[PDB]
Amino acid sequence: KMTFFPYELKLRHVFTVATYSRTTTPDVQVEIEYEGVTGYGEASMPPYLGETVESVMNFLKKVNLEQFSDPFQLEDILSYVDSLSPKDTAAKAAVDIALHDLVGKLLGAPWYKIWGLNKEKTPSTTFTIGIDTPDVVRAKTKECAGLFNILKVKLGRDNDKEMIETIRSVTDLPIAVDANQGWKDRQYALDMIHWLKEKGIVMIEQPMPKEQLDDIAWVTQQSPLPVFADESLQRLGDVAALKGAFTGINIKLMKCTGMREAWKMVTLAHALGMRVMVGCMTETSCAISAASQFSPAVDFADLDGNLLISNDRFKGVEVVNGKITLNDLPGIGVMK
Amino acid sequence: KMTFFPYELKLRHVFTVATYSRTTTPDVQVEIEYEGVTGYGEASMPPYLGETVESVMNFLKKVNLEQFSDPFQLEDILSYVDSLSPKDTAAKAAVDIALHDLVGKLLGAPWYKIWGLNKEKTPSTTFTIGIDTPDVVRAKTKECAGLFNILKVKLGRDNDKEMIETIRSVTDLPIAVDANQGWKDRQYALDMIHWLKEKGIVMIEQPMPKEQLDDIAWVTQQSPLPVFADESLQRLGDVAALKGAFTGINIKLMKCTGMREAWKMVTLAHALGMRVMVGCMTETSCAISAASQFSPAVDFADLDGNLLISNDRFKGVEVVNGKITLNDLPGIGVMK
Ligand SMILES: [Mg+2]
Ligand SMILES: [Mg+2]
Repeated sequence: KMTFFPYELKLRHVFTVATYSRTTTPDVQVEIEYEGVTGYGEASMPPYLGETVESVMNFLKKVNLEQFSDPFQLEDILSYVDSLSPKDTAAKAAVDIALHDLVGKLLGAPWYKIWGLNKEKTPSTTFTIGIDTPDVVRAKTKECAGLFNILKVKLGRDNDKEMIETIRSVTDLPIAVDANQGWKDRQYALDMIHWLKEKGIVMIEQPMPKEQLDDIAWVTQQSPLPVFADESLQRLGDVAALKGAFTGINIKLMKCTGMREAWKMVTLAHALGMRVMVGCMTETSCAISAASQFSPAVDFADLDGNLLISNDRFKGVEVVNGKITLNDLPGIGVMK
Repeated sequence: KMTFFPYELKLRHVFTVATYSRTTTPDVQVEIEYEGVTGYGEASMPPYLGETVESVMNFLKKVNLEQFSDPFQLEDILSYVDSLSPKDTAAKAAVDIALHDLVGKLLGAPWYKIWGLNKEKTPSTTFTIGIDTPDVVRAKTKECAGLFNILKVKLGRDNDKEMIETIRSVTDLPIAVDANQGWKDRQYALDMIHWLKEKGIVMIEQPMPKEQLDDIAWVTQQSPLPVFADESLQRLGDVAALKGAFTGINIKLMKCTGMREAWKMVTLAHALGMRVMVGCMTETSCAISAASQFSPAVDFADLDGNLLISNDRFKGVEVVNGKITLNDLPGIGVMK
């Protein structure tokens, strides 16, 4: 039995993505009950990604899980779920996450264990230093520069260099940058990458628009830093085409339809010699913990979504010594 | 605690591969015990594949699993096992199979369930009609045709057409052919595929030598039947290079190091738009059942290895209505 309801996330501070800022995030919480056991799922919908409370609720209303007598047949169930519409990946991810939580609970094990991973190999998660006045930047950098091992900075703006210089003036932590399709000029992108490398940046994400794949490959082939694809891909079927253009791929549950496809993407990327990183949207600990289950296999992780909201409903993965830390709870590892 | 010992397989009848006939098959049985639970593994060594009792025993003697306190860390354990030598894939597969059996038993579930597959989607397994005099061929065909839904014929000989005609004169069952790199001329191979198609053959396996991948792609691109690669690949790292040249790939545990890599190969092939089939060597029900755990994901299956030996040590997957049939036993699904 699947039930679901809207649960708007309240952000602690203004959150900015490219040219979009917000203080809330539409979200739908999902639950799947089977023989007294309940699996928790979630759909998070950053406005610019094209899904809404209406689209997600409408999609979930099309899903009939009652006709399935065995929660363990995830291949069949999720194939059916995917067939209900061409996209709606966040809505589909919510069903996938709840099903994995349910199945893990039925098996009495966390997915990192079912997948055969070593939880001690979880990565450090980045935490973002937001754009603001040089004084506010140095302040916030200092405030969190003590809990994390790596910092994230979103570039592609107008004061990128000043921002990096400001941050680097009060901390020596490595920095991961996400240009989010911000650099349209190929030479600028490469020149900036070399400058960032000199400033201690250790990874760059989506330097240019996804439409300029040839330019991206040109940059990556000469880049001293690993270049990860984000906006350039969404699902499993988008991975292969990026080989040779990117060093690795970024996987997000809300973009790929959940844990099952996410794990297939990790397998595919690796089998193809590409690296993998995992990201997130502003989410409750439900989706964050779910994604964390395969973090022992990634090179980089931006899994701080729940720290950005003031109304988390679950206690799941925690950040210890700046490291994503999985508990021993079965399923996706959360307690309501 | 891992223990192992030689267990030569006794074949029910002379078994031939190309021009090589034999009546026995070197094999090593493996057992991994953990807190009172035992996982069963197996390595099968057809002589022409490069491994021997000596090589397998010597490899296994190098494996130290006692240093690992958690059998669930398959990623780490099998990475370590693979690092011990360049090849020895059958010896490595034995460790992998025993570990999966153990983990499945500890979880209380069979791997087809852990992987999220529907056991009702298991395929029909082929059974081979051996090359012999027309009288023997007709007799042997009539004797087994009633138990199987599809028959296998090993072509690439000097009497291929007569063989197919002889068999087709007593049965209307679909036939899967394995040319075993027997056809050196792409034109001859293509014409043969067209001829076989009219004769009710539904699939072609390794039509030409692996050294002639260019000619193979030429034939496959204009073939009316799916063409599967066998000798053209061994492990996960060999799959991608076959895209566009083959319709699908054939996976065998003794060639790919076991279940974990096999499952990754299924993911990779499918993600790349390729089909998958699974095969086997003459083996006990241990290795046959292990491979059967992912059979619900394959298009074709040649999983009759245990039926060819007279000294099977386990009761596992069975053939019912010509279909591979998985039981509900945990791990790889066998009873000693
Ligand atoms: Mg990004
Ligand atoms: Mg073959």
